[PDB]
Amino acid sequence: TEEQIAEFKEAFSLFDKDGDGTITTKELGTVMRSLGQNPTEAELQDMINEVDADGNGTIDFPEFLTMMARKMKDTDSEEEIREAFRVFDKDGNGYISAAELRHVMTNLGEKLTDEEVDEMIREADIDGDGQVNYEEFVQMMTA
Amino acid sequence: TEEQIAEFKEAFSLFDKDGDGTITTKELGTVMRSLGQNPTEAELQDMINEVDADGNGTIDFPEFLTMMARKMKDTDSEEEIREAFRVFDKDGNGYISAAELRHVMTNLGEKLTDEEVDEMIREADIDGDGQVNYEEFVQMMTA
Amino acid sequence: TEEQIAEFKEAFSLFDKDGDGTITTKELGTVMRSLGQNPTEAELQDMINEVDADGNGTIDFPEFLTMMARKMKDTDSEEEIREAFRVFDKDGNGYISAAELRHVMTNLGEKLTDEEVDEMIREADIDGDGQVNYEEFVQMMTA
Amino acid sequence: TEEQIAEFKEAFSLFDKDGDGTITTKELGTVMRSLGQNPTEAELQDMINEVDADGNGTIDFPEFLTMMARKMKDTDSEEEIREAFRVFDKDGNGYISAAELRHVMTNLGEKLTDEEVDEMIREADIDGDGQVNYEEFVQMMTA
Amino acid sequence: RNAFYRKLQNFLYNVLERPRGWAFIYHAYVFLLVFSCLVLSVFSTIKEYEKSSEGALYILEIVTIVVFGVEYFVRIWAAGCCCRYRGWRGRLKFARKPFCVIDIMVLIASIAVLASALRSLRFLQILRMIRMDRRGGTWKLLGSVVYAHSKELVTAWYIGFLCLILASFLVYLAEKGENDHFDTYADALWWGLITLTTIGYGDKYPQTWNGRLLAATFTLIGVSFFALPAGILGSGFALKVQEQHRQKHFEKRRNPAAGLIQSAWRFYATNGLKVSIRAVCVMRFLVSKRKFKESLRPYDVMDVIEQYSAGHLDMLSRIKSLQSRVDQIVGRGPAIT
Amino acid sequence: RNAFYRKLQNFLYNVLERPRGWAFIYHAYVFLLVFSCLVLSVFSTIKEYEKSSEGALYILEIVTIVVFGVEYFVRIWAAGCCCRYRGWRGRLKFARKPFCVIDIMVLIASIAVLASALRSLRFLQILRMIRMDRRGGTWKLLGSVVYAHSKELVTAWYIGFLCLILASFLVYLAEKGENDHFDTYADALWWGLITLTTIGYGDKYPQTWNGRLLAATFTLIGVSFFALPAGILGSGFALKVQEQHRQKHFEKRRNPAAGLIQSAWRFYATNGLKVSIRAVCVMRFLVSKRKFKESLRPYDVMDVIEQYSAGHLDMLSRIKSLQSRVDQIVGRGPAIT
Amino acid sequence: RNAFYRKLQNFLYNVLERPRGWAFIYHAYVFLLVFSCLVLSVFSTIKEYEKSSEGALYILEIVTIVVFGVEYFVRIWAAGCCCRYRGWRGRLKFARKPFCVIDIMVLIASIAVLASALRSLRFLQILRMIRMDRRGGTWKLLGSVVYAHSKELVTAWYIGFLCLILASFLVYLAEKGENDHFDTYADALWWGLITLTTIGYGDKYPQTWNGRLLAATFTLIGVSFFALPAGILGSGFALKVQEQHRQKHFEKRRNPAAGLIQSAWRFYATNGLKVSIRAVCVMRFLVSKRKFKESLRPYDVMDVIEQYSAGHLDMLSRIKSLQSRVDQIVGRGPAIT
Amino acid sequence: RNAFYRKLQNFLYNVLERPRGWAFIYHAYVFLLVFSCLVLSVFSTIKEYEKSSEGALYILEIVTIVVFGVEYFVRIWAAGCCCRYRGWRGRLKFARKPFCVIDIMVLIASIAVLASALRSLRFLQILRMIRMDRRGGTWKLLGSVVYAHSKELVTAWYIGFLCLILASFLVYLAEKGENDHFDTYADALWWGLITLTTIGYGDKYPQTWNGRLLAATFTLIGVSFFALPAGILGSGFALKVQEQHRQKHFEKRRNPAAGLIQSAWRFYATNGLKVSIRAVCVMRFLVSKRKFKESLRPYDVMDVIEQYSAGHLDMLSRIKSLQSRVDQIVGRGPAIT
Ligand SMILES: O=C(Nc1ccc2c3c(cccc13)CC2)c1ccc(F)cc1
Ligand SMILES: O=C(Nc1ccc2c3c(cccc13)CC2)c1ccc(F)cc1
Ligand SMILES: O=C(Nc1ccc2c3c(cccc13)CC2)c1ccc(F)cc1
Ligand SMILES: O=C(Nc1ccc2c3c(cccc13)CC2)c1ccc(F)cc1
Repeated sequence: TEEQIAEFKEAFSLFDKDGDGTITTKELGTVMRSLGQNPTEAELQDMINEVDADGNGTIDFPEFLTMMARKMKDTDSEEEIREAFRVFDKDGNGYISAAELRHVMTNLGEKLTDEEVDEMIREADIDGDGQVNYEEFVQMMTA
Repeated sequence: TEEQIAEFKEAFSLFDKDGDGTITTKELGTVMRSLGQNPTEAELQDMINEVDADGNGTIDFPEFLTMMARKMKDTDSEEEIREAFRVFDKDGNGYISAAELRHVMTNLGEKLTDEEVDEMIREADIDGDGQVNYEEFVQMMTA
Repeated sequence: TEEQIAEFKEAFSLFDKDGDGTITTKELGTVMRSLGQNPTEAELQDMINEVDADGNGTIDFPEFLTMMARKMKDTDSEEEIREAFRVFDKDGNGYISAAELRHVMTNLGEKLTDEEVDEMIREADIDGDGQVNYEEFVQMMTA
Repeated sequence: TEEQIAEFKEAFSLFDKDGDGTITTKELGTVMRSLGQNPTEAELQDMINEVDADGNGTIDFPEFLTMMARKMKDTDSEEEIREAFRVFDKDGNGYISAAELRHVMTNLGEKLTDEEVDEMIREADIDGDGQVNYEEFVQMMTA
Repeated sequence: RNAFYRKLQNFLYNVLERPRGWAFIYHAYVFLLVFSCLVLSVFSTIKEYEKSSEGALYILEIVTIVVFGVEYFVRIWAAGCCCRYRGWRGRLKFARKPFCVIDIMVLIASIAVLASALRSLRFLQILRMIRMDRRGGTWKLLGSVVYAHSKELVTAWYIGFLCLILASFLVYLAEKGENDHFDTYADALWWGLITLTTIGYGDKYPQTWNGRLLAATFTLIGVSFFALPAGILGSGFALKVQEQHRQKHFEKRRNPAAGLIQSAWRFYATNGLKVSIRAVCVMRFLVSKRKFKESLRPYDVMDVIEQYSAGHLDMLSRIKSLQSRVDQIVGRGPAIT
Repeated sequence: RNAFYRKLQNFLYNVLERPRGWAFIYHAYVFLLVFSCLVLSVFSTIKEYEKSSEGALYILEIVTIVVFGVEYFVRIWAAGCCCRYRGWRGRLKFARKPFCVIDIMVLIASIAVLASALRSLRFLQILRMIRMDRRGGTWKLLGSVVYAHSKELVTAWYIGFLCLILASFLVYLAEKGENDHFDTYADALWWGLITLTTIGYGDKYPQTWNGRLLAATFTLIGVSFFALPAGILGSGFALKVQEQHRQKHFEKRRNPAAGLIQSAWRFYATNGLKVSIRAVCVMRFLVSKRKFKESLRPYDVMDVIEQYSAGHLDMLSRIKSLQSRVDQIVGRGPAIT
Repeated sequence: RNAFYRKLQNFLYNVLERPRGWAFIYHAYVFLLVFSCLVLSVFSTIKEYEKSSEGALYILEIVTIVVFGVEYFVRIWAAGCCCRYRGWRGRLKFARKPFCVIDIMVLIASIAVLASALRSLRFLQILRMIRMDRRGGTWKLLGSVVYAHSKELVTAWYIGFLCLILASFLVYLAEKGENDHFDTYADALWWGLITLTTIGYGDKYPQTWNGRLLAATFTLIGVSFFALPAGILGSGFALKVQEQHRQKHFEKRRNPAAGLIQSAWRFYATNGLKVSIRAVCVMRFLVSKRKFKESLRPYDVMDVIEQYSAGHLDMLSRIKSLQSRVDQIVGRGPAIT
Repeated sequence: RNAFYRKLQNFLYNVLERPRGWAFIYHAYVFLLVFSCLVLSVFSTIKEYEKSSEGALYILEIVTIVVFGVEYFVRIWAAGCCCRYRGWRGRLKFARKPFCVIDIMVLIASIAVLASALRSLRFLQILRMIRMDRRGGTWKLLGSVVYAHSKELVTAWYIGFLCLILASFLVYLAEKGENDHFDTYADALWWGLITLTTIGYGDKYPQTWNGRLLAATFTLIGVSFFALPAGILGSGFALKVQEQHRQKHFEKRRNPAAGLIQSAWRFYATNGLKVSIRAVCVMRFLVSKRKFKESLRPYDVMDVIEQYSAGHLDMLSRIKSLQSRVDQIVGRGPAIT
């Protein structure tokens, strides 16, 4: 809403240091440096085209707002998370050991700190059985 | 209806110059020359068999009327347009850039003039995002 | 019903010439000779096992009655006729020319006389378009 | 319920001879010897992991109770029995001869005594036709 | 008698023409006999063994020629059975076919030699050997496979040809004078051809060490390229025969489809002479249904995919119907509430 | 003791008969021993090495013959274990089998030579070598592959045969007098065979330049055709072994299906001796279900296609049920409104 | 006239450039002519046949050079037709392309020799032979296949190389003095190379019996490994050509998709000049729809799998819709009751 | 500086250890250098070229030995970077590995010869050549393929072995006295081996016409069988490399799955520092989702079949849900009416 729109304007101003209303790749790099993460030029460009709808090389404010207006249910990513968890579920039991979750989050992709995996276990492992099914995880994440 | 039937009779009379009630391949060629397009014998024969139900080598007026009585929803072409747009959608995003539309209509098949692609963008690109989904195009075209 | 059961008893008595209550392969051969058709031993044996539920080498009267009690919708042959007509429909148009019907019935399998193909055209080609769809044929046959 | 829980406590006490609340592989072997069947170490270990949810190498009492709390419909084995019976149904007729049932139970897997196959025929072969369909068997087994 | 005569004529025709079983056995025996004639002729060409070889060959070629003549007469007699050719004029009109011409001229040549002749005998034996196909099946398969793999075969031909020429010229340069084998470029080309094909007669081989090094560097790649087409043709043959088997399977599907549809129509329309007729008709129906469903053996992933996709499209139609019904219920909801 | 004796007898039977693991190791060792005997015999046939070769061969063939005799006795003793043959008469009735006859006559021949003999020794060694299969597996596979690819193999045979004959005759004509190698047609055929097979001995090779040109033009295609069947047979062998693996996989599927169905019936019907019995029964049920579902490994696209098409037909039945229910609701609509 | 001139120019361009049909026939004829020139040159290199060979070669190379010159002029004239190059400067800018450079320098070399020359003639003929491709298609295919199978080819190279070296050294040790063939290690390596490649010249072969045994033990595995890459390359060629065919099929799919979408839009938007226009437009629509659906031939299991999985995802969307509607009905139930 | 030093150490380690790109170029250059050393040694073994060959070989082997020493030192220095081995003791503990032992003993042997030596030089060069793999990849692939096709390879071995022995013995019988080549059985076996392998040296070949006929009849089948394993191994190599590619594809799938799940959890849990954090997090989410879905490339029919069958099972669950809802509506019908 209008309050959310103003919050997004503040976020964009923090992003678009140039102030031209577009977040250039350099501005994104500087802000991410502020976050301490290390981006590359190619990955950043991929980022822009993923979030850019005009393909102008920058992120104009309405595109940014629309991205912030895109909710997870609108993402239409249920199938992708289904497939990811299936990939991790070798046996096809429908679940996966919490030890397997800790191992895979801590040794693959963007490694997650212990706090993150603990909270994931809390929210997803509602049954507290150590074997978190993908159905429950994705439905809770989307709903 | 009866008015439509009379309109079709007028169209057929404009077509069947021989007046025998059948549009011979030569009559179709002459009328198309009137339209300025260049047909070949084989393509014209294919045309007849596509629109001919008796396979007599000509189009009797009842067959012509039935063709004019065949509406797009009755065509049962939804799957074919689905597949065509899928072919054009390399990434599988569910959409395709309006620039891609202009390029492909202007450099493939029966090339369309700028007016045609503009009106296609108007009707299909209802959201005006440049990325026209195939779902909306086919549903509007059929409905 | 009881009247149908008595009719089946009469049919079986006409079949089981031995009168033992079972139609031996020889009895089937003799009756078919009465019909004028030429059966072979292997095809007749296949016939028995197709209609025989006990596998005793003969057709006891209750098995015969059950066969006569088996109606087309109980046959569960819709898929098979679907596949047969699909095989005959090279182009996949959903129909097939009445000329194709005449040709194929008259030059394949158990060839049918002209009367049979004519009545098939009458019942199946309800639209009288020469192109009989398989949907209508199978639904009329089963219903 | 509480009565069932007490019955399960009695069963576990008969199992966990050590009395530590966990049925070690040795205890399972001894009880099975009491039953007269011959287990191997590897098969017993597989057994534990199949029924063990903690993977501690033993079966704690709540895991055992949950196993006893797992009913056939909760097993979700309908598809597996479907596939097994399909494997046994060479012709794909939807049934299988009672003689085939006797043969296969008596000459494959954990061979069943005559009494077992007879009672299976009684319960599954409700129609008493010798050809037991898999649909009826699995639905009766689950329901 | 006359019906028996016609049945004979036709069975004999099929045996001589496209055969199935023991007719292949007869064809194998006649092939073996002509092959024995050929090998005996080869032995006759030797000087020492001339006497016995010719003695046996005389009787063997007598048997061969009489067999070929009787088979020609029988083939002509058989062609009158097929509806395409009947009576007197029909058999001659059949004999107008070119293969009849080659066979008959072989026969007359064999008779003429019967009643420098060694060269003519060799030619006629080779022509007979060619005649043993009678359908061009082998040649048709070979040509079809070559056409199918024209691109790979042409690649191998061009590359191996260039390799042969280049290696031959380079070695010739490296062994122009030192080795008497390569005194001319033609000798070098002969060497290159007999090596790259791995035949390696040994009459010509490089001796200058630099020539030997060039020969090695080029023979590796050359032999690889010259061996390529053998494997390419093997794969092509396998693929083409598999394709013919698939087509045969689909025709064997086509026929029982007709059988099933005919029998199903009869069973539908036939609804105690009448009861007996309906009983036999429905009996035929189940038999034909079983035969057809057995004939519906996938035989291939694509085949089962097609058969299942037909049902999937049917599913799409059914789910469209259910969408229509649920839309009707939704529209009724407010209407009735 | 007696039970241990029977278990031994049967384990030994299986080792001698269809073996799995280290029984293959024993078979490899006996094959190696007979192979060493053969090579030592080959050396004995040489004149210089006769003394030491024969000295070692005497003891080695003594070991071979005693091993073969003890293995024959053990095999006969083992055949009594299988239910097909037990006691005294059963073992002899087993020995009536032809392979028993070949093995035993090899044994008696070896003993007879033990107690011009070189030719008999070579024959008996070759027969022993043949005996090492004991199942015809290699021969069965080869024959099956040849039959499967009969059409391509026959194409290669016919075409290569015609090419050989034609090329040989043409070269013979082109080199009748100039080259002493081809004084007769038989020599030309020998040359053609040893070239088109790429053996190229070098005893006979064309020398007239026109003869050389014909030899090139024909040897290209000839060597290609003569190499074809090697690749064809390789592909056939691979395909056939893959098919056997598929069949083995399906049998390994068949057995756990029986296990699962039996255990599921027991678990269903078994509903603190009684509680313990039900616990063990259901435990077996989950174990057998896991074993079977693991055994349901696709192993092939067609396999998974079949398993999924079964479920798709189930889906069709379910959607028919839902169509029936929606039709019922539609019919109720007007009825209640 | 001018339009006819342009149509000619372009048809001639396409014939000279990427050809389809009888243009291949013309290219085959020019290739045959240059090949005849090459073989006549080979004969000229012989001493006896020098006179007639050179006499015919003079006129044949005159014809070859004039044909090549006219073809170069025609190609340059044709390049002006394509929009990339028009007028005067465009044709030269096209000729800047390297293949134009090789062709033209071949032409000038041929003219210079026209107006020790045997070596230059051989070089120019080889260069012409290379020129006959004009697209690098064969080289591109070969390189692509080699890169694709780099791992297996490198395995074969390394293993066969080690086998050759080891066998050669071992035999050299076993035949250092006894056989004069292997007096040096280089001779042993030459022997190993000519055997493992199965060429077997016969100039060098082992004679010491222990050397013969080592030669056997190593030649088995060596010849197997040296033959490997031929079959590997054959399979690679087949796979790559199949892939190109698949890509061509997909492009032939891409074009009719555009045709169908354009015609469908026209038919939708066109809703007795006006009636005639709509009639022709819808007529085009059905024609284009038929053309496209015909173009949707699976050609491959994966292709049909993709086309069906698209519909399956559509099915998933539809079943989600039906789940939504049934949930709405369930929620209404209590609300209205 | 120190961080730069560690980054260097590790990049150098990876280059020396499993390399990707230009590290392959360096490895190719070192292989080329050692190969040049080997060929120069071969030339040195010749008598005429000894002077210049040895002169160049001295400096080339100096370069080779210094390069190998520096590479060994660098490898040891690099092993300290990997966590398995760090500091002083870790590098030695790594060097305990057997491949380190072979490399180092090669180095010390090369130094010892540096500071009858021809035989030792040849041995050390062969050992270096073997060392160039460093991973057993080629040997692992070859052994895996042989094990996979053990049955077909054993069939070929047994059948070809029997054919060789039988043909050799038969020819020996047919040429015991007439041809001096076959005076002993060992000579016959040598002939059989060099023919059936198509090497055909030409030192021994049959001359008696009956012997020639037997040689033909057996060489046909023998050469076919001896050529079989080449094609079998080619197919096996192709299949195994395809399997490794499939496994690599599946691992490349496994990693982005972790990435997507992690990023999706972060995006879910992160719901103007806070707004900026959520923006970057969701941005990462879309990027990772795109990367993963791209990583979900079928690459194989079975792969897409699995991915679609998962959705089909989901469909089965959904249709079960709809069956439950329709059953509820049906039960309500009478209840409310
Ligand atoms: O590929 C065939 N024959 C060549 C094999 C190998 C090579 C060649 C070359 C030029 C012309 C030919 C062939 C260069 C290298 C071949 C043709 C026809 C046929 F029926 C069976 C086989
Ligand atoms: O194809 C086999 N052997 C020929 C290879 C090549 C050719 C032939 C010909 C005639 C007869 C035979 C063969 C002409 C060209 C072959 C047979 C049996 C077997 F077990 C393994 C291999
Ligand atoms: O594999 C090819 N040529 C070798 C075949 C066999 C072997 C080799 C070795 C080293 C180097 C090469 C080859 C050892 C054994 C080959 C290369 C290029 C090409 F275009 C066509 C074929
Ligand atoms: O198959 C291999 N080598 C034989 C090829 C052909 C034949 C043989 C026989 C006995 C032993 C061997 C082979 C009889 C006919 C072969 C082994 C190992 C390897 F790494 C690469 C190739």
